[PDB]
Amino acid sequence: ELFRSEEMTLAQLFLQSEAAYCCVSELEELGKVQFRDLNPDVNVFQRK
Amino acid sequence: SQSQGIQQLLQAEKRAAEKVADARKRKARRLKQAKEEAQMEVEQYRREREQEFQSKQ
Repeated sequence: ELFRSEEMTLAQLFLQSEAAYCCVSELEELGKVQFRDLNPDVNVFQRK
Repeated sequence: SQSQGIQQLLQAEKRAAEKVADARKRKARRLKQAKEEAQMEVEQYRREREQEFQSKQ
Protein backbone atom coordinates (compact mmCIF):
# COMPACT_ATOMS: atom_id res chain seq x y z
CA GLU A 1 0.00 0.00 0.00
CA LEU A 2 1.68 3.14 -1.25
CA PHE A 3 0.69 6.78 -0.85
CA ARG A 4 -0.70 8.28 -4.05
CA SER A 5 -2.65 11.36 -5.03
CA GLU A 6 -6.36 11.55 -4.29
CA GLU A 7 -8.97 10.56 -6.84
CA MET A 8 -10.48 13.39 -8.87
CA THR A 9 -13.87 13.35 -10.62
CA LEU A 10 -13.73 16.42 -12.96
CA ALA A 11 -17.36 16.84 -11.93
CA GLN A 12 -19.98 19.40 -12.93
CA LEU A 13 -22.56 21.08 -10.69
CA PHE A 14 -25.74 22.92 -11.72
CA LEU A 15 -27.81 24.96 -9.29
CA GLN A 16 -29.85 28.15 -9.06
CA SER A 17 -27.94 31.39 -8.89
CA GLU A 18 -29.43 32.39 -5.55
CA ALA A 19 -28.44 29.02 -4.16
CA ALA A 20 -25.09 29.41 -5.96
CA TYR A 21 -24.05 32.48 -3.98
CA CYS A 22 -24.68 30.73 -0.68
CA CYS A 23 -23.22 27.44 -1.83
CA VAL A 24 -20.01 29.02 -3.05
CA SER A 25 -19.70 30.78 0.28
CA GLU A 26 -20.23 27.49 2.22
CA LEU A 27 -18.23 25.20 -0.14
CA GLU A 28 -15.48 27.87 0.14
CA GLU A 29 -15.43 27.54 3.97
CA LEU A 30 -15.22 23.75 3.38
CA GLY A 31 -12.00 24.65 1.47
CA LYS A 32 -11.86 21.17 -0.11
CA VAL A 33 -13.03 21.97 -3.66
CA GLN A 34 -11.33 23.72 -6.56
CA PHE A 35 -13.53 25.28 -9.25
CA ARG A 36 -12.43 25.51 -12.88
CA ASP A 37 -12.98 28.45 -15.22
CA LEU A 38 -15.63 27.57 -17.78
CA ASN A 39 -15.17 30.81 -19.75
CA PRO A 40 -11.43 31.22 -20.29
CA ASP A 41 -11.97 33.78 -23.05
CA VAL A 42 -14.07 36.10 -20.86
CA ASN A 43 -12.62 39.13 -19.05
CA VAL A 44 -13.88 40.51 -15.74
CA PHE A 45 -16.40 42.91 -17.31
CA GLN A 46 -17.77 39.98 -19.31
CA ARG A 47 -17.98 37.77 -16.20
CA LYS A 48 -20.26 40.36 -14.61
CA SER B 1 -24.52 13.04 -17.09
CA GLN B 2 -23.93 16.77 -17.35
CA SER B 3 -24.30 16.77 -21.13
CA GLN B 4 -27.73 15.25 -20.59
CA GLY B 5 -28.47 17.73 -17.83
CA ILE B 6 -27.53 20.43 -20.33
CA GLN B 7 -29.86 19.03 -22.95
CA GLN B 8 -32.70 18.86 -20.44
CA LEU B 9 -32.16 22.41 -19.26
CA LEU B 10 -32.01 23.67 -22.82
CA GLN B 11 -35.31 21.95 -23.57
CA ALA B 12 -36.87 23.49 -20.47
CA GLU B 13 -35.55 26.90 -21.47
CA LYS B 14 -36.93 26.45 -24.97
CA ARG B 15 -40.38 25.69 -23.59
CA ALA B 16 -40.20 28.59 -21.13
CA ALA B 17 -39.30 31.02 -23.91
CA GLU B 18 -42.13 29.69 -26.03
CA LYS B 19 -44.62 29.98 -23.19
CA VAL B 20 -43.70 33.57 -22.42
CA ALA B 21 -43.61 34.72 -26.05
CA ASP B 22 -47.01 33.06 -26.47
CA ALA B 23 -48.31 34.96 -23.47
CA ARG B 24 -47.11 38.20 -25.08
CA LYS B 25 -48.89 37.28 -28.31
CA ARG B 26 -52.02 36.56 -26.32
CA LYS B 27 -51.67 39.91 -24.57
CA ALA B 28 -51.70 41.68 -27.93
CA ARG B 29 -54.72 39.67 -29.05
CA ARG B 30 -56.64 40.33 -25.85
CA LEU B 31 -55.86 44.04 -26.19
CA LYS B 32 -57.36 44.07 -29.68
CA GLN B 33 -60.38 42.17 -28.42
CA ALA B 34 -60.69 44.67 -25.58
CA LYS B 35 -60.94 47.51 -28.08
CA GLU B 36 -63.51 45.72 -30.23
CA GLU B 37 -65.70 44.88 -27.24
CA ALA B 38 -65.32 48.36 -25.84
CA GLN B 39 -66.63 49.81 -29.06
CA MET B 40 -69.59 47.44 -29.04
CA GLU B 41 -70.42 48.43 -25.47
CA VAL B 42 -70.13 52.08 -26.46
CA GLU B 43 -72.65 51.47 -29.23
CA GLN B 44 -74.93 49.81 -26.69
CA TYR B 45 -74.67 52.91 -24.55
CA ARG B 46 -75.37 55.05 -27.62
CA ARG B 47 -78.50 53.06 -28.38
CA GLU B 48 -79.79 53.30 -24.83
CA ARG B 49 -79.16 57.03 -24.55
CA GLU B 50 -80.85 57.61 -27.89
CA GLN B 51 -83.86 55.72 -26.58
CA GLU B 52 -83.81 57.88 -23.46
CA PHE B 53 -83.71 60.97 -25.66
CA GLN B 54 -86.72 59.75 -27.63
CA SER B 55 -88.60 59.12 -24.38
CA LYS B 56 -87.79 62.61 -23.11
CA GLN B 57 -88.85 64.12 -26.44
